[PDB]
Amino acid sequence: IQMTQSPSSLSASVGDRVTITCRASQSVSSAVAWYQQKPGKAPKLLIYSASSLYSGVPSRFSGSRSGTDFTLTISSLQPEDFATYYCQQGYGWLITFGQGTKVEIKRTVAAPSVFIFPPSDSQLKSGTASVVCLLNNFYPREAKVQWKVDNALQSGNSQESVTEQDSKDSTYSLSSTLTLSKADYEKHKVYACEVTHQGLSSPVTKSFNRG
Amino acid sequence: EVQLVESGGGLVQPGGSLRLSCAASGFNISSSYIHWVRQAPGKGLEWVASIYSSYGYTYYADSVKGRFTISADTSKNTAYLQMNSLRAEDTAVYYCARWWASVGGAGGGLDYWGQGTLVTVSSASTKGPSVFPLAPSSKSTGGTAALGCLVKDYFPEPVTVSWNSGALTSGVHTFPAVLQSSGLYSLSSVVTVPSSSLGTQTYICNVNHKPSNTKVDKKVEPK
Repeated sequence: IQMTQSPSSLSASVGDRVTITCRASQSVSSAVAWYQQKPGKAPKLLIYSASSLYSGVPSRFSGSRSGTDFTLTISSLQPEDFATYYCQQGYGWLITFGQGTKVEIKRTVAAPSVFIFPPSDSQLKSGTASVVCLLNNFYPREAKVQWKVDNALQSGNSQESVTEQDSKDSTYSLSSTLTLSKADYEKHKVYACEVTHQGLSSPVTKSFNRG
Repeated sequence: EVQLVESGGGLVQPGGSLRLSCAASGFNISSSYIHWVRQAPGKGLEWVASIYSSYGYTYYADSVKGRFTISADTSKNTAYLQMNSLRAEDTAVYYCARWWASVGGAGGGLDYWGQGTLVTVSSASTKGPSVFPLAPSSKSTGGTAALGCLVKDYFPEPVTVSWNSGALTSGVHTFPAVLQSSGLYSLSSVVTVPSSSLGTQTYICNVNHKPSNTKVDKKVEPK
């Protein structure tokens, strides 16, 4: 017995009606359960036996069965409902999980706050250099950060990482790190990160001069 | 309070063995089924095992059939998951959980879980991170100033970062670690504040890396 979960992911505004469906490879009884998992935390039981709400779960979550299909529905999507939702078939001696549906919120466009951090002296004494560019509460998640050392566009020497969607304002934040040798860091001087994002008419550049 | 605490994970070399424990309180583990659920990094839930301790009935999945064994000591109210011949695909967060049942027999679900415990299967070595301050700048853009910490060159996951021992929480953004070209992990954790507040309250980031037994409380400051 396997569970095919659709959709893979979805995007929806606050207040919308969202539905997630699991189909069973073989016929199953109403022994389906629905869990919600926020990033980096344990899953939380939302619904048991297909249609029954666990206590403490808001009424906006509901479960239904249509033969071999099982549906979890959020009547009015809230910003805190951003999560990966899983379906489980089983009775306690064997359970199988669905692949999961990642649900993120749609909201108005927000422009990133952009900050730049030069390497610490403590790190330069270690023989390495890390310059960090930070983008704060931007939506949508799509954005480009370009590193300019002495007004020369670099490539292949920087790695970025993005937080998961905020649960109150439904925004994202990004952090790009340009990693250079203390030697190559000290051979240049001007360090800038240029951010291109939808909420920015003209791209924004934040920079510093070494020393 | 029904509580479940996992323990016993960390770094283990391929082909090794590791015994995880799940200490339970608020109920007797003979009352219910105890489950082990694993999750690969950035992947879905996967059921590993289940036990009825009172009668000793075991239940496994085909992926961990011959190697993984699930035990239970009612004297200690503790479940155990011993894992042998560990492969790289066993790298995952392992949760223990209690199964609750609809009183009628409708079917039920896992109501209470543990925090999980990371099990990394890799020949690489444990290395402690280095914590560097990302100092605030002269800039004020919306009147905003960011400060933060950079935890660098560490193996394996995870590290935990908090600001002023959890008292500072608003405006905090801690980013997922990214595998460097070094084969080591490194991440950042920043916090946004008003520029005028810089001279008033102090900011300390607490970095914790248990595989290395590294606890650092670094004070971030202007200039």
